[PDB]
Amino acid sequence: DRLTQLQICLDQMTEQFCATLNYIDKNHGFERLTVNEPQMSDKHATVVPPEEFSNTIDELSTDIILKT
Amino acid sequence: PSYYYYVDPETTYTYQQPNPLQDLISVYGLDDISRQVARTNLDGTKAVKLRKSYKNQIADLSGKFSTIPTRENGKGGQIAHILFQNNNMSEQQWREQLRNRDIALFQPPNFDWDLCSSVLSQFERSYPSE
Amino acid sequence: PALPHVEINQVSLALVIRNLTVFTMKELAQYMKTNVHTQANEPNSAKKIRFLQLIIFLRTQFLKLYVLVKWTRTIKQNNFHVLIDLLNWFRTTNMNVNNCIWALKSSLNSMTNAKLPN
Amino acid sequence: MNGNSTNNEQLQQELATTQDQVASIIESFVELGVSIYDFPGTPEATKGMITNLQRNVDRLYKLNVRSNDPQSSLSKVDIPLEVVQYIEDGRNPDIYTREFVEAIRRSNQYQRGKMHGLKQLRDSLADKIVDEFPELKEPVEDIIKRTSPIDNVSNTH
Repeated sequence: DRLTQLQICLDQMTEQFCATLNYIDKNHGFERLTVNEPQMSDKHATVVPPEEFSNTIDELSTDIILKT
Repeated sequence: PSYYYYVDPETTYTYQQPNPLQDLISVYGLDDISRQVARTNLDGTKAVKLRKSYKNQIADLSGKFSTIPTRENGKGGQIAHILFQNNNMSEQQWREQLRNRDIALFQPPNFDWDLCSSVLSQFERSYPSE
Repeated sequence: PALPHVEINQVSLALVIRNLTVFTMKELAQYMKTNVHTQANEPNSAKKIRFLQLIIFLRTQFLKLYVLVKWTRTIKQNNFHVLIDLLNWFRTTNMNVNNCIWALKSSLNSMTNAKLPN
Repeated sequence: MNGNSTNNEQLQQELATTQDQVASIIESFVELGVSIYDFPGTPEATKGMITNLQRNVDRLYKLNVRSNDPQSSLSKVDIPLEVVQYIEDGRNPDIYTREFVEAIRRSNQYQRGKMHGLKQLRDSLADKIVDEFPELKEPVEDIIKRTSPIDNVSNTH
């Protein structure tokens, strides 16, 4: 039964990896190289506040290593 | 020391070519295209907004036009389909052959001029108004 | 740097100038041959109206050509294909981060058939 | 670059002469159009509009032969269908350049944001791993220096 929980933990690693990649691919924003360049927004783009963006990055990372 | 799988010190990786980190407008010399259409000038001053129509392009020609011929006003046509149609001797001679075979449609018997003189002479007096 | 040049859905300006010229005098010829004979169905006043409509249409087409040549005059270095190749490179690269994700997901879906349960 | 520069200069001269020939054709068209609308019915006006057609046809000769001569950069001009069908809508073609370069910049900034987000995920993961696993700190730092190489195509902006 222990190996079964191990396999569940292994594909939970893989699901966490693809979920973190999906989150960082979809919910990232648009970064200013300089201040004079135009910052435009898209209604079809899921924009998030950057501080809670980093907080979600942190909690995704910490759940990865607590599962580890 | 224990070696770890697929962590090899001699294995190295480089940046993407071209690198999307840098402003790829400047890498390919496209900055001239950038600020010529920019909505704001890069000195804090707002630049002029481009017009909705091309009236400013055609503003330098004197004609009878006051509106803009579009698809939806019944003034233009599906001309792009026609415009996207496609078909010893030196390069001078061969280019002469190409340019002259592009002249054979431009002369009689394709465009008989006596026929056009007689036909447009058929227009009677005055302009009927519709 | 190297960019894969795309040859899809472009055309030379000489080709569209040639196409417009052959089209305009082909339409001139086609209006020419149909209006040789005058009947009650086609009075010469209606012939003049049709000629006015055709010359207005040709003026419209050459105005479009004028706008096109002005637009080509706006670009100085004639490097619009560089911009198109850069965008097609962007289209390839944006999918690559999705492509590795889908590679991992396909790896998992092929992995599901390979366990050994309790 | 010298060949490209003189090609662009000769191309600009060709564009200017095509534009003035097209302007002459359009002026001749409005002249013969108002001649048709203000027709006096005379044979002289018939010959005049014949003459207008004659100058239009020989202008078409001159700008067709310049569309096929060997010394032509008009073949080197790259034109998509979207700009010509964009003009046929009656709506301004410099917007196509404006919106097109804005799409370039928008995609570049989307990619740069994804780039920085991947960097944040990477180094947060690295710091957290070396916090949990002290025995793995040397391979993690080796991976970091391997996967963050010295910038030779990033120092330029």
